Amino acid sequence: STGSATTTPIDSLDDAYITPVQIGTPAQTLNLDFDTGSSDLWVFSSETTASEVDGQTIYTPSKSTTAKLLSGATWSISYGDGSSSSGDVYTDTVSVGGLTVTGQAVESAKKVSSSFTEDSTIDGLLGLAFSTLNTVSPTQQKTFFDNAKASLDSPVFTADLGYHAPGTYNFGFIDTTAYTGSITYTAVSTKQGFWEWTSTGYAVGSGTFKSTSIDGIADTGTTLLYLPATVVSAYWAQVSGAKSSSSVGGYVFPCSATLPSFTFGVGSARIVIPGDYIDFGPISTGSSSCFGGIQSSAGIGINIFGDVALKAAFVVFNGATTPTLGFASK
Repeated sequence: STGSATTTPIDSLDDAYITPVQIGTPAQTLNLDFDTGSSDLWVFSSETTASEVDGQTIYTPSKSTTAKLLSGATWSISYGDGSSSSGDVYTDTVSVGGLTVTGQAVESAKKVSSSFTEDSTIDGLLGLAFSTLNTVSPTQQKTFFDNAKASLDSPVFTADLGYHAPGTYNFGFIDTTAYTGSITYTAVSTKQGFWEWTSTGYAVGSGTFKSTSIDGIADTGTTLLYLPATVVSAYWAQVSGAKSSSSVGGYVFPCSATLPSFTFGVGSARIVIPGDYIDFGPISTGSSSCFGGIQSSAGIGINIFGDVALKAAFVVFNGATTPTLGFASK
């Protein structure tokens, strides 16, 4: 089997992407944030504290003939940005782009933090990291991909995120029309539960490539590119007036700037992030200070190849017995 679903930016900045997901019988379609940096499929629901729902579409398990309470199971998750959610668990039928999993754990939120409430466009998350990170207790649950894998034509999914445009998540096949040149594959460590890999270096604009190992994670659920302070300083030094602002929470730059590109290495291959992808717009409405899309990972504890990086590539998440990651230009 295979599946193919379009993923759409939630706003004009590509802050996140939503993908429609069918849950239950008859189908309830919710727009979920596919997150290769976590491993829980959770939804706003009929159980979510009413004051914490503001415009989201909810899953109502009592209206699904295939929903079953997973008795005694609870979940609770905290994300890198400080947001969180928690609740109980149902199993139900879940379909993405025509690919169906029966008995998928659907984590029903009883509580969500303010960042989730405030984002009316995101009805929940669909985790695509390794199932070892799943938070369900006392019986850990599998991701949608893990459950689907055996049925897939090939044990893979791909992320093809758009810049200010829709893109695609495919399951079970590689669309050879969706990228240019060849795919370069690179080793993955699953030791921390992430799609963790080592970039071979970087360049700023038309500058020379610096060969240096940068361990980080491929994370579709993180908006920006978070890299070591040395790398980030070298980038922003090429933008007149750019500076790190403790009050704003990162590097800012004059909105009048033309940003240089940023290149990262994948083995001997190179992925180029155009300068425009690194512009996250005014820090506050009408400001002439703009927020940068490359930020320091110092104090996160891990480097994160988030959407800014991934959307410059066609990315293969290879879940074969020894997982790997593939990157191609597009």
